[PDB]
Amino acid sequence: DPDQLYSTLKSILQQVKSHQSAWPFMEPVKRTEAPGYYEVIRFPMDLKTMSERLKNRYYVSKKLFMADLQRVFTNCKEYNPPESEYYKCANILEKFFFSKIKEAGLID
Ligand SMILES: Cn1c(=O)ccc2ccccc21
Repeated sequence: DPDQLYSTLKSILQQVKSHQSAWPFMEPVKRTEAPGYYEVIRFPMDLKTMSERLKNRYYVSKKLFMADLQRVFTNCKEYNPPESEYYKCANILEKFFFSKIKEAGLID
């Protein structure tokens, strides 16, 4: 029951990471790569951090997992212009993400 959710989330998270539009979100944004990012974005999130949280048994509900992944997308859309490559990847990956949640039948 805790293990089933874990399996499902791990599978979903791994598929998101393997996706060709995930590259911007793989790791914490680097300061050398992004002007005053950490002054603008107060709740940073990335897929590496999500993998640890998953490993650390943080994701006890669907809701917590969704909030973190959704935050990856909303941070990107707050920081970046709408026709930036980064914004485009976020929306592509978000579509993919929601497809995978629905395929898994995942609910709270
Ligand atoms: C996700 N993201 C941003 O949202 C903004 C800058 C940036 C730079 C390098 C890598 C990822 C980045």
